[PDB]
Amino acid sequence: AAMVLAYYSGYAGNYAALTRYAASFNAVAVDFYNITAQGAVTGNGDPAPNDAISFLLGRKIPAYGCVSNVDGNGNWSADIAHAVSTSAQSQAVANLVKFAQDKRFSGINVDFEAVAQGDRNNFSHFIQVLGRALHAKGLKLIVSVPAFSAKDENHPANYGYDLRALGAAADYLQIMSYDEAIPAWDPGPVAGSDWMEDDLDYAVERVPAAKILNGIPAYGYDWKRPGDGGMLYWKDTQALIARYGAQPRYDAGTHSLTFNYGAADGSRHTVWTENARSVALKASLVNAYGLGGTSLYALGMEDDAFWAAVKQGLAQR
Ligand SMILES: [Cl-]
Repeated sequence: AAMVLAYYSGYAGNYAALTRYAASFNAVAVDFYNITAQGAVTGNGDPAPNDAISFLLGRKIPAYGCVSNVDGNGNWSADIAHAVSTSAQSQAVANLVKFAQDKRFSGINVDFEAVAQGDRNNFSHFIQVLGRALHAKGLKLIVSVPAFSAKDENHPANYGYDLRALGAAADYLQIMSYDEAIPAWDPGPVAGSDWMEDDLDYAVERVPAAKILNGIPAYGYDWKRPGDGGMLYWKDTQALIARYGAQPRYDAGTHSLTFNYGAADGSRHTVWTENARSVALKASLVNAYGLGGTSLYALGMEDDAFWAAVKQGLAQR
């Protein structure tokens, strides 16, 4: 009975995908909300997703309010995470609980990114208190965390996340096992299976596996050159291959698809993305590790073959 958590966020085609694929996922993170440094939950600038929430209630699909520490400029804010975890903790915890109640959410997904390394224990404590408060009301807690293994656990980007502590408090950790490479960096696998398995080994040693969700992207990246690239949605991969007549290579060691092409401006692009084999493989890791399930980022980027591959992999024993 694996959880199959879809992300409903600010992307074109989101609602069409939510409704088209509602037999494929069985929980949704409704990524429409921010929290302030005073602990108040707000909208994120996009229209309130009240239609999506109503749809999910009618389908009996659990919905989680996904709340981010994003400031008024649209930037991840270490300061907001610090404040919520310390001075505004009591307000934030109560407000998150009431927010879930008000919206008829089944729980909260805390998506706090750029947590400062100095806030490791503060953030763990916030999640402990929040988990107890949600549980006291029959609600659940999912915490989204960056994906890493021991070699990088002390990196400034990762040390704020104590998986052992977070996993003991939350119902699930949503391990963001994607963005292994990003446009700002050198080209490479975005969700390589070797890296993912290292990350999952690290997580399940520290957290009961049934409380872990892995993460599978419905996208890859297209680099013009290192540091210069853009997102390529799953649904657009085949058209791009066809536009340039590219011959894609399956990298078996990382279960990732790559290809190159020469653009009209003379640059040689490099794409790393997924195919059906790689998505099924990454979903099959739920059974290989005894995970609680998987998470897919995000609705609106995909087509029917993406969800067919997720289904196939989840059924692989
Ligand atoms: Cl980037």
